Amino acid sequence: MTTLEAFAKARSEGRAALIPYLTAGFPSREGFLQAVEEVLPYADLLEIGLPYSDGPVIQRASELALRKGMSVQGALELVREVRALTEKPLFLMTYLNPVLAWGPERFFGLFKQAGATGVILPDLPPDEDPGLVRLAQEIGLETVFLLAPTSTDARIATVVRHATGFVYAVSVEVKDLVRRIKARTALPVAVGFGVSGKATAAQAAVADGVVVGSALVRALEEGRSLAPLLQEIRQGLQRLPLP
Repeated sequence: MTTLEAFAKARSEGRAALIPYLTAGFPSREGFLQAVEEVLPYADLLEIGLPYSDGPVIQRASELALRKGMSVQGALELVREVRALTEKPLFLMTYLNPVLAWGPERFFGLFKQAGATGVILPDLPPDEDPGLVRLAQEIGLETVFLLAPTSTDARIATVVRHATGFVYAVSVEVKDLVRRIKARTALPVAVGFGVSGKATAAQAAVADGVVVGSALVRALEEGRSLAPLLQEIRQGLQRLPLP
């Protein structure tokens, strides 16, 4: 199930893909693995975050995961164990600092080896280091880059020529942003707008995919079942002159 196939399946079913995002090792290593099991039935693709020292909800999750010993090596084994559970696309979200510490070629090589389909690099404007981007892609990883509501048409054009797998629009109104990105690329467009239930999901349903991250941190923090929450979101992702 390639990334493209995952998005296509959701579209053929008349819904935006649901992309759970879980921070590796949060609330604990075992807690993370159990969360993975609970969200898989709702996942078209899965995002796994690599905890890093430097919104507040995700920062909280990364903080605790780190306090409990999560590391790059710990995340690599977790990616392997998640890959053993599913054939679905798995994307590792990581800031650049840890990648530079391990060495890009080694870092990307290890995660590709571990079973990752690609990486999401939030703090790397692809146009600023195409060499690094090509390195990850040559290794076999899809590379997702970010766009924000402030992105000009030129910056959308610039980012979509480096992104593979999908492009991610984050608002740390959805229809307008999705329209402007889709006008410049056929790549699937995923959005992150703090979706937490049916109503908010319905507003984001226009996107090819919707990431659910902060809402899961809260559910995990409060010790609540994840299925009810994801079910409400799934139901909202199902699709129905101005001056």
